[PDB]
Amino acid sequence: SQEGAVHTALAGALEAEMDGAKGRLSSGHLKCRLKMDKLRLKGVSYSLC
Amino acid sequence: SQEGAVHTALAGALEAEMDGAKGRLSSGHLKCRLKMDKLRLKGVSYSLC
Amino acid sequence: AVTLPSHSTRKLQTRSQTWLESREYTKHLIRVENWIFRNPGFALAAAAIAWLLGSSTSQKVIYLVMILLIAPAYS
Amino acid sequence: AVTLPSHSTRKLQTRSQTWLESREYTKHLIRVENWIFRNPGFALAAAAIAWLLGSSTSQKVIYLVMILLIAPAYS
Repeated sequence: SQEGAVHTALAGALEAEMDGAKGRLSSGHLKCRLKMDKLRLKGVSYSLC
Repeated sequence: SQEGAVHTALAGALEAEMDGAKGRLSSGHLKCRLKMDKLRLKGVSYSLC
Repeated sequence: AVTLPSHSTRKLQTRSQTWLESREYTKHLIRVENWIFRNPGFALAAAAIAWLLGSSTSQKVIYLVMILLIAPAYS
Repeated sequence: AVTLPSHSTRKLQTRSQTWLESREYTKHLIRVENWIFRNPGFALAAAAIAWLLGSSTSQKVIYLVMILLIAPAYS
């Protein structure tokens, strides 16, 4: 049954969960630059409370 | 399960068989001195065929 | 099989914990410590095989430690 | 668990072959050979660390070998 040996051999590998065909990873990273040239401010031009 | 590990964890352990409540080992080592002073020769006093 | 290459060689690195993280430290230390505790005489044999090799003191102690590690794994 | 001490330590010796005898030799040899075939850069670094240690040539080659055997098992 060779299964516990594979389980302890998989030391240091990422876990993951799967529902349906899709599998959702649990760890990663991405690099996104944020073009904030069309962000406005809702509040300005309101009188103080 | 981790059984596959116990099968490889055992290397250099003797194989034994078991019948009922008893276990037969087939690899062993015994030391016996042989008192061969009450052996005779059956062939003595036989005519040559 | 018998070999089964360990995956900690290629330890996948990220913020989240890996499959078996909490076990690595005590894993290796426990294997070595138990093997030495079972067979003490090899400590003396390793001390001698170290002392015969290497000029300085630091080189001899490095030899002793490297032998006492390479034996418990029979690596 | 993870440790599971190997039994070849206490090899029961008799005329009959033991449980898994035909595999020991290639077991250890294959593990080390594969690990080295994956990462040669460590062979270079081990050569350097060996060369910076040890006065004579013999001690340097022995250091090379003992490092190359310790690292694959992470012992």
